[PDB]
Amino acid sequence: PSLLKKLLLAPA
Amino acid sequence: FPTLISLLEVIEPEVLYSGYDSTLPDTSTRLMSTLNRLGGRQVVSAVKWAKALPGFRNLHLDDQMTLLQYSWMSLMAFSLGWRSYKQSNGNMLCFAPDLVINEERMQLPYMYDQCQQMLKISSEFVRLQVSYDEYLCMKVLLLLSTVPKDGLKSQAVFDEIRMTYIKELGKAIVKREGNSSQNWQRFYQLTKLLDSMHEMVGGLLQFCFYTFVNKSLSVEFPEMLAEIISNQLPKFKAGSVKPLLFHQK
Ligand SMILES: CC1=N[C@]2(C(=O)CO)[C@@H](C[C@H]3[C@@H]4CCC5=CC(=O)C=C[C@]5(C)[C@H]4[C@@H](O)C[C@@]32C)O1
Repeated sequence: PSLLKKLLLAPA
Repeated sequence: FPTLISLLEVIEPEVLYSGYDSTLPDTSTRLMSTLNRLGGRQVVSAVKWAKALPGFRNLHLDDQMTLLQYSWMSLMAFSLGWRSYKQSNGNMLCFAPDLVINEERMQLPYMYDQCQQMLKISSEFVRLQVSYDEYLCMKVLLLLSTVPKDGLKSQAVFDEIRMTYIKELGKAIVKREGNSSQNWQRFYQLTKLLDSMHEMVGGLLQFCFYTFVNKSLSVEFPEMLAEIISNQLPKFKAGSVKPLLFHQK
């Protein structure tokens, strides 16, 4: 739920 | 056949602009808040870089988060050191193409000592005449050089990727133009520089922690950066993190 985790999980 | 160094060159993020507003007088609080907004966006770019860095996404997601949370300041200060070296030979802090801080502009409250420490990092690139490929390999190693004392969830993956990039730094040294005569001396010097970054950045981090926790200073932080610091700060202050050093202290 953190913004860093969302970015790490997001498609590039 | 494409080399790993050629890939590090291609994935390196473009330099960001700050959007600094020159119409208001400089104050320490306003400048620090502007630097933190730029820093949060540089950290977003560094996360996208790490996702593209060969091998990194094979780590457990919790380890990817740990490494970025623990190393973000080292990455940002090392890159600031590089830009300041290439753009000013270490004489000015070249935060962004629209935010260049010279020695007179750094005489604001709190700023001078931190800025001098950032210039010291850039002076090491000058002293050693670091090449772009050496810089790119060292920067990967900074992402991989601060870990929990209790270890990582995917330790064997981590050990393999770190060893891969140690080898790549060696390749970057061997590929500098010249002969092999000085390659061990060079590797010794650059790994001494890597080890020294933990201390050189440590004061920057303590200053950032103070400006983060002490709300009376009115320094603003953007949301993702505040989240990262909130996770990193307790681990660092408790002494639960260790640097991976190449040399005996
Ligand atoms: C004077 C000073 N301000 C800091 C604060 O603690 C302010 O709260 C500390 C170290 C700074 C960072 C140094 C590394 C860096 C390079 C960049 O190009 C963009 C931004 C960062 C990532 C800086 C900014 O966030 C602001 C800092 C945390 O020293």
